[PDB]
Amino acid sequence: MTTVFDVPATEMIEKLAGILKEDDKIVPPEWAGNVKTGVHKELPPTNDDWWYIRCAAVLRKIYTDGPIGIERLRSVYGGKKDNGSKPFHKAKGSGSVARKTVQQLEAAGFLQKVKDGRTVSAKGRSMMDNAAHELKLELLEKIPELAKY
Amino acid sequence: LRHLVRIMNTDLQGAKPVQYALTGLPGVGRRTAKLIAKGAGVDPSAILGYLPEEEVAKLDTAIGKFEDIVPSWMLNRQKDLATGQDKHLLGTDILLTFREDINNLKKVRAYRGLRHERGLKVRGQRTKSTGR
Amino acid sequence: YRGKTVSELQELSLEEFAELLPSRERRSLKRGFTDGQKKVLHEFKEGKKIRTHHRDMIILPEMIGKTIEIHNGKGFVSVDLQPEMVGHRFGEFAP
Amino acid sequence: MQKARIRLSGISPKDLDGVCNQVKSIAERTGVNISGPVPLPTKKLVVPTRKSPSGDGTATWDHWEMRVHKRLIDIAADERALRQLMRIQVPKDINIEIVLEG
Amino acid sequence: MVKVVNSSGKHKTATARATVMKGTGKVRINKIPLELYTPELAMMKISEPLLIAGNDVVSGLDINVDVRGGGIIGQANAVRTAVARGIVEWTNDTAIRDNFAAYDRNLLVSDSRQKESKNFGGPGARAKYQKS
Amino acid sequence: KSGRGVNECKRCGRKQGLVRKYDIYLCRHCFREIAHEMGFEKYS
Amino acid sequence: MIFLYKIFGKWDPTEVEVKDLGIKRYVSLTPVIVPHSSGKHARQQFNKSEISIVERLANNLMRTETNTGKKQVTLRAVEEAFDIVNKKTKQNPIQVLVDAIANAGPREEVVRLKYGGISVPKAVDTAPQRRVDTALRYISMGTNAAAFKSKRSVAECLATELIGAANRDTKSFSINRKDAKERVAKAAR
RNA sequence: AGCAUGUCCUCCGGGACGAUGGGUACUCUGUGGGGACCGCCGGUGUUAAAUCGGAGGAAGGUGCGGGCCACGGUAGGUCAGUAUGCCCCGAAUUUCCCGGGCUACACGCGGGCUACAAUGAAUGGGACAAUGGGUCCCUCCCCUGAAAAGGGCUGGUAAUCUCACAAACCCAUCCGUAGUUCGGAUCGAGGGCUGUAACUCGCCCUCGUGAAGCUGGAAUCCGUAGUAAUCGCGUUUCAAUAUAGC
Ligand SMILES: [Zn+2]
Repeated sequence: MTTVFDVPATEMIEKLAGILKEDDKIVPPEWAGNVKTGVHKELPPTNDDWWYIRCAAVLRKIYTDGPIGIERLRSVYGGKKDNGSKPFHKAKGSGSVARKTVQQLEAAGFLQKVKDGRTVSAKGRSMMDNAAHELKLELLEKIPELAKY
Repeated sequence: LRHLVRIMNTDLQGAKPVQYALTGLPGVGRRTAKLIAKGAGVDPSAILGYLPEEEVAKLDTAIGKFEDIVPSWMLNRQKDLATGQDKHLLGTDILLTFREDINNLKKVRAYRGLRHERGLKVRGQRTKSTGR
Repeated sequence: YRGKTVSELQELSLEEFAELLPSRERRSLKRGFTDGQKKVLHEFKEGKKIRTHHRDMIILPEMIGKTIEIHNGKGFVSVDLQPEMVGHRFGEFAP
Repeated sequence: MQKARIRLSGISPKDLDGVCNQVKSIAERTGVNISGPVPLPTKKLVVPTRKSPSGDGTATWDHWEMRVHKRLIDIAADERALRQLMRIQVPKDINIEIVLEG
Repeated sequence: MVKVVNSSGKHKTATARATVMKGTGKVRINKIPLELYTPELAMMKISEPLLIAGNDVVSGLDINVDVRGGGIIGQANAVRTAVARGIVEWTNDTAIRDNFAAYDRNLLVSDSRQKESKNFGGPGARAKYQKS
Repeated sequence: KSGRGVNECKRCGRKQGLVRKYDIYLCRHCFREIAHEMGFEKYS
Repeated sequence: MIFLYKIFGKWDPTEVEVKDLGIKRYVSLTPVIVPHSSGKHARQQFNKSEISIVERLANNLMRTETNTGKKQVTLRAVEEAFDIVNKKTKQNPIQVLVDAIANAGPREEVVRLKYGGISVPKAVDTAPQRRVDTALRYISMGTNAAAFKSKRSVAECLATELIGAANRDTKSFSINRKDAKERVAKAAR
């Protein structure tokens, strides 16, 4: 199969980020340049493509982890919160950032609305399988003993 | 060789790049300086020592502007008394307004004025073994 | 001199002056008041000599000028009221 | 298919298993389709307290660990069968729960 | 036909539902190809008994894994013990059992148990506070 | 039942150091005394 | 079968011969695919006699307070130090390490014996397991001291320590500590 | 865990689905049971009581950790958990709220939480742990904001459901050389929910000042295997606040 799991997550997530960058429906909305990745970290992100890569990562997380609510996404997107001389709780992510990313994902049609979050839509699953076949095309010569032999 | 540069009478780290060069100046630290870098249209990671003076002039003008490239929930002087608006000082004016806001309270006999004039904690944490 | 010049501050609204004040005072006034501060407000709006007895209350816009008396463990103390102290707490001046 | 569910969770599991065998023998007498005795997790409720009443005294804590033995069994539904199950002499050490799912 | 055992000695928690079968040779180790096995840093610890079995054996073999939990290193050795047991359950020799016992058992129970139930009087199971 | 120490434990009239845990509402000494009579036991 | 095991899949410990003949029977050149055997040092004592030496050197590198529970970073530093020793000092790298251990392991130690009616420690021979332990301890100390507060990485300083104590470089901390302890043993013969 | 379905890969078993039909094939299972007694064998001790590797064996010879722990003293703590003798208070030392105080601080001392590397700041990756809570309280998803959080609405009398992400971690990697992005105590504006009330006297949140400081002498201290150490986790003091105990 051309599943995503036959390829490393880095190349596939970067491919999904590039395909979302090609799509105009995903954009960094206004407050991307003055808010951090959530509440845990110290500073806003320094990478240029943080919003598209974050949406692609949320897509891959929804695919490999099923339907995920926004607060489950916030819990996944926490961090080692610095308190100075306090015992370093891991709190949450950000509600508005995750919600805007998820709304962009569903407007792109990859995420499917469900009661316990938003499971990934079937079309997104098929297109990401095709992208896995593309990235697996980059390493199709690894194991020749896989077609019907 | 731009080994060291000066901006608005405050010779910042000319060696250090744009994103951290403005943290050394009062009024901006870490978060709001990268907002200035976003507004001025200059990549922070580029070395300031290899920056010709025209772009440095644009950076100086942009940091002089500041408030038009900063949000409204990240200002140190929100709801500043009779002014009412939100401001963000720079230089000696923050300490000047702080000391006047403390000594007028001390004249008016407010509690925070006494706690500032006596060298005590104003937030009320226990003074048992602090500042010995 | 909070939000505007000092002259019109006495005639400002309760919620507008509360928005002039920080979140703590705004929520303190937002969830109603107990009987004691209502009595203090009523007597201030009458004009008799007043011993407030509450060390946490918020100075009002038109309440300024007249002197407030506060119980300080030991019995009472008389304290002046100024434009600088409006919106503050009554116990901030008699430790 | 219709089942009548039995929920018990108590302090003494010996009489619990005895009541389970009594219901099983009642089902085999009445020919009721039965699910076997299923050992559920036991609630190990714990609450400790420092032993020392007075001020001085080193670490002394008597921990009160308590096991609440849970058991879930499923059997069929029938009026005479349910009356037979309701007339069983079950001990006080367990609580008897029923869910008539049809 | 298919081997399903998760007993591995249970390093803390293991949860390794073994699934070893025989087919064309396409081996999918827990929904992951062996060529690009996703854990990577821990697969060196996990590929020991399979390496001892031989490329021809596991190329002949076909294995899947169903999991629930466990710590990362507890997974990394309990799953290896489970794979060793699945190797010996399939029709094979006792030479592989000798080689598996030769290096460091990986068919036994982890003698060091989960934890030790730290008593009141200190932070840890055996450690205590500092006495002046 | 919402307060700092207004509620008292059973038997022992007291406003501090009461076990409100598990809906017991006993002081630690009193609950320690009567746990062996109320079905509690130090099994470990 | 034994599929010709090499350290990190690169360095086979079979084609290495020990110099210190006493330490050969204690330091183990047994082939293991990964240096995470997770030894069993509670059934008896000297359970490390059958355990690998790369694992032991990686777990004696967690001397620091933050290093506890960090066998992954210790193995990372071990691998990059092996790469550095193989590059700048081209040779069998585990052979270089075993030369370093045999050169910086304390042959003699001084122990208190109250004979002659005087409080004086006597100079005694050192056990092979004890000597190997002290060699690994001093190697860890040199690596930690160079790697602390420095522009050079942890694994780089470990490679410097291994090169110093392997090629008999007199500047290494392990060599100087071994010579110091042997000098103190000579002082109390 | 095969039996079969609900959508894609087409190179072809299926990958995903255990919701389900189904199967409890093999397992986790929690009630009853066996196991490993220095029992046999080779040393010692005496031929006794007792003592080492041999066992292909889950633990060989307290398997491994725990509670209960006597006769008595230490006139040790317990009138401040409880009852109680006597002296006393019997309109106060009884008795109910208001305000302050126990937080006040030249200050000596005890124990804890954070800190100076390539063993470190951003961005991802993988599922990860249990103990134990929650129905008068945790929170499902939806909407709103930057945050804390607000509304609505869903699951839970709890192997259902949720607090619930574990962090530490590791890597294409990004990341930089110095006592500074490694390192954060004070204080100034600002927004929060908790409470009947936040100045004394709270915690949450956001911004700007980023300081003191740079592995610490005398002295000590804990600890022998999944234990020290470490990284974070529930629970108890329930209105918040745990750098705390457990
Ligand atoms: Zn009581």
